[PDB]
Amino acid sequence: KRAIYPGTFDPITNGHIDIVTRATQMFDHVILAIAASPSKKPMFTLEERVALAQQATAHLGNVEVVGFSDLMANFARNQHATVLIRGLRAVADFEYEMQLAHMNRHLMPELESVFLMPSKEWSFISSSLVKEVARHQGDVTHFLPENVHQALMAKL
Amino acid sequence: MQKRAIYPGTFDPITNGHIDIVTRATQMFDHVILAIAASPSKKPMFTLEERVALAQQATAHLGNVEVVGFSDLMANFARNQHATVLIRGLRAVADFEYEMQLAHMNRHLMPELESVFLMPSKEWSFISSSLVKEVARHQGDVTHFLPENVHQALMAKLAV
Amino acid sequence: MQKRAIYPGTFDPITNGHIDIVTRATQMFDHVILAIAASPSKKPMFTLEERVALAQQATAHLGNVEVVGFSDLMANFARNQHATVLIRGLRAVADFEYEMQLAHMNRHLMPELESVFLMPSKEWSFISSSLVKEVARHQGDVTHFLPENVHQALMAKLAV
Amino acid sequence: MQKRAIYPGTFDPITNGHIDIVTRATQMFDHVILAIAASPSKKPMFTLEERVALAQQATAHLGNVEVVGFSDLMANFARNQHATVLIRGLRAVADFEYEMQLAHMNRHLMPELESVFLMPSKEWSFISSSLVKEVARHQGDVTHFLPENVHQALMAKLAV
Amino acid sequence: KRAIYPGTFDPITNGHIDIVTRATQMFDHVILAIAASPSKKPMFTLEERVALAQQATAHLGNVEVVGFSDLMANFARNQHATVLIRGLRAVADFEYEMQLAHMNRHLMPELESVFLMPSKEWSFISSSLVKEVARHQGDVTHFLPENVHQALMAKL
Amino acid sequence: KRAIYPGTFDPITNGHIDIVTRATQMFDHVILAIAASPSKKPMFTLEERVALAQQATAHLGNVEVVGFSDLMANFARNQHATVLIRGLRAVADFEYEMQLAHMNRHLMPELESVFLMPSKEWSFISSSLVKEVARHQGDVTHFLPENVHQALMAKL
Ligand SMILES: Oc1cccc2nc(CCc3cccc(Cl)c3)[nH]c12
Ligand SMILES: Oc1cccc2nc(CCc3cccc(Cl)c3)[nH]c12
Ligand SMILES: Oc1cccc2nc(CCc3cccc(Cl)c3)[nH]c12
Ligand SMILES: Oc1cccc2nc(CCc3cccc(Cl)c3)[nH]c12
Ligand SMILES: Oc1cccc2nc(CCc3cccc(Cl)c3)[nH]c12
Ligand SMILES: Oc1cccc2nc(CCc3cccc(Cl)c3)[nH]c12
Repeated sequence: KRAIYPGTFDPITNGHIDIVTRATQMFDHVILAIAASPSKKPMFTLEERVALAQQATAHLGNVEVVGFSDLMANFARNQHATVLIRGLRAVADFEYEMQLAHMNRHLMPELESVFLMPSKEWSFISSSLVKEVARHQGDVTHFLPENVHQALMAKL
Repeated sequence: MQKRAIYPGTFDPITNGHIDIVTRATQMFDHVILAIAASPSKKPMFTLEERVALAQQATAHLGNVEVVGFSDLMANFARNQHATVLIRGLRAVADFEYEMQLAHMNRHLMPELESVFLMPSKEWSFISSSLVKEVARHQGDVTHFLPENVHQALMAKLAV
Repeated sequence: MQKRAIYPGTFDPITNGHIDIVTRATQMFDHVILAIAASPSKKPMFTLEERVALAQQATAHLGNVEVVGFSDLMANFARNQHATVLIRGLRAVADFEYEMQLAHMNRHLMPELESVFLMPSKEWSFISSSLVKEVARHQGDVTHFLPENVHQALMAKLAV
Repeated sequence: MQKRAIYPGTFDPITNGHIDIVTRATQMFDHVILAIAASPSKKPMFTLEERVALAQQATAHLGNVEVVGFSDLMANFARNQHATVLIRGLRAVADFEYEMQLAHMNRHLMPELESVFLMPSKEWSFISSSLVKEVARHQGDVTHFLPENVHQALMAKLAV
Repeated sequence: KRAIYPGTFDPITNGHIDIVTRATQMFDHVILAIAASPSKKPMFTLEERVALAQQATAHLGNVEVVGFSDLMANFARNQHATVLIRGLRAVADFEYEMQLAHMNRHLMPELESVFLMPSKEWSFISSSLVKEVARHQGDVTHFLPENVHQALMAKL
Repeated sequence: KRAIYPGTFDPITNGHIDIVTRATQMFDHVILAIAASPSKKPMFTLEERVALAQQATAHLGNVEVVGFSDLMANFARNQHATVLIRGLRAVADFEYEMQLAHMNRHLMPELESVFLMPSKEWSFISSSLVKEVARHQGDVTHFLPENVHQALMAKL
């Protein structure tokens, strides 16, 4: 049983770690799949985001980190994945998540989207919020893996 | 991984929306328990025995589905059944805040039980057992939303 | 086009918010039926006869409004009345998901009936018959939210 | 400014979420009245006398908190108590539209009373007295969500 | 009775077709009004969007397609329209729709905003989502009129 | 008792005036704090936004208008503020407001976020909406203080 957890992960946060950890407790193999996402003009290059996520998930034996620029549904088919994991924080996210999941189902009917709920601890954070605080030199050590925090400090 | 999943609800009665969710759950988990609550607080249209028999008949074609009634706190039942996955259907019209409250409470009660949210087909994304019953009680056509055995049982229930 | 529109609800009692919606509906459709549900499930404060008389008096100045009671599934009543438009008021505080469920169910029941959502004035965007009744029962001033005849009827109802 | 604030609710029973909100309110307002509604419509698990005593004991460490029962429209009670601030707790799972309806209605009733929304700790952002009671009635562990005196009272209530 | 259905329509989708068709069953004349929308940096020029919508709605006799750069309320007044149609997909859209409708009411009190609900089939699609899938070469034939699909393929 | 009311205020609207007025009826001193917000690419410079807000709030004796480029939580600590005011218009705003308030609480636990509800009159307006209408020469006199309206007319 192979699951894909796709996203921009710009950068990967403790919220993302929480979701991928939950996914590994449920599925045999989890592919953490980092989308290139040029339209979002990411802070970190795809190569940097992949390296950060690889380092942050090395303790989890059944996580494979990969980058992709393809249509997500095509990438999931090409990874032999039948489960698509997404984290569900709030209502505003849920509605866009429904659109994406219905589109993905149209593109690959056998790829089942599943939503996981993060810990209360990470229910109010996002990569965007963490970057905004860090741009103003605010302490974000609590929200990121150590290697990501260092990389964000170094980047800024 | 030999995962056991539970899909709890009142299933009063079981709809095509519930069939769609339980079908999707069987494609990703080895064993799925469709767990029917006594749900005395709501005062159900169908008795637990009727709800169980309707659900067994409607899911008989799915080999890895077990239909079972329960009267305890769902988390207590999931624990006793050795389930590690809790299936929740998320319709386009679901109370998202309530689902969050429920999942956090279930996680407090049984941390080893993971809540997983599945999405039904667009076809069943706007219905509920509640709306189906209300429409049928008021002489509306609900055949499209139900398994054939459920349609027959509901017609018989409303006739008396 | 000689469009017939229906504006259903419990109108228990009719408020300035309902008057605002029905007024807007008369400006765009030739004939508007303000359709009052028996709504026995909720157990209304005012009887159907009281609700109808209050609504007739409050809408008498609108020439193309017909106030009518109904006990069937609203879609069944809209079909029998040859209505092709179903008016729903959408307040800033409406249950959007419920409105979607209702409109899709109404479309399944009668495809030729189009649900149209109208927006009330900002003035009435945060009230409901439910909140108005609760406030009045608890000795609060609701005069501002009601037609004068409704204010008089509600005071008389609460006095006994 | 010698501000008097009111924090109304049914507190059936008072939870750690309510304690968190009332604590935050005492840090910004000089006097906080924790106002317990008779709330007969809901039919509460605990009587008003039980709810008041539980809340007094759970807030005794907060010097500027006064626990008081009330049976009038909350706005009528706030007016008589010379309160100019109305505390509302806003959980991650609150009915935002309902809070808006309530605040606008309270502003219509008493314009000099300002509704202020406080946010509880992430720890209590997904609970309610309703969910806590439901879980406890169904043999679930709710100790974590309640003050110790409330936990003892709830166990005694459910035992009989 | 004249109704205006305004939007960016970048490009027009089957969801938009569904709404305009419903609008023609209710009102005598429907103006499908395409806003220039430079702030949104559209994929298609106004002239292209107008031509695509004209071709896509030619089967509906009481639809007139027009482009505009004016304040929408002024354009509706200038078209003698008294009805403003908008499609209502989800909660997140509904709130911004309320702001726009209350502003339009302030600008032109007699222009009544009316919301129509799309078919379940088109309830999870948007021009943005279709463009995102098409940018990654994903199949969008199901969501667009034939002429629009060809034009989107040709544009990309 | 010192409260801070932070925001981009690009430009300050009658909705913002309504909130700051409510805040002064509750707290002894209110700092209306204008964030530089370069990421939002504001129409008005920080100096212009500060001057507009100063003029618009001069009638309120206990309002101090200040600009800032710092982390908001650091600025609140540096202003000796213990209350953070935000206006709550709708559901979509509420969710992002929760994230910001939980982050601010992590950065400064003693700074209490409080939400105030605007008048029905201003419940559907925003700086963005007012600028959009004004860009198309629509009448926005009703939504802005006189000095702001003149400045917006002059800017456009
Ligand atoms: O399969 C898909 C269906 C619908 C839209 C989609 N957009 C893509 C492009 C890749 C991408 C971009 C941003 C973020 C991610 Cl996780 C992936 N694939 C999609
Ligand atoms: O595990 C739980 C956690 C929180 C609340 C819940 N209430 C129950 C009681 C049983 C019940 C009632 C209605 C429907 C079902 Cl599926 C089950 N279990 C829950
Ligand atoms: O056409 C309908 C479709 C779906 C559900 C609905 N329930 C009814 C029953 C009648 C009713 C009850 C309360 C209020 C009114 Cl306005 C009407 N009609 C509906
Ligand atoms: O001032 C008010 C305005 C609007 C509605 C309200 N309903 C009441 C009645 C009393 C009550 C009932 C339940 C819970 C409480 Cl805290 C108070 N007061 C309200
Ligand atoms: O009448 C109006 C009221 C409020 C805002 C408005 N913005 C405009 C500009 C034209 C425009 C831009 C984008 C999309 C459309 Cl459909 C129209 N008119 C407006
Ligand atoms: O304390 C904070 C916590 C979380 C995010 C934050 N972003 C900032 C930067 C300043 C800023 C930018 C835009 C708008 C405002 Cl009101 C303030 N401070 C923050």
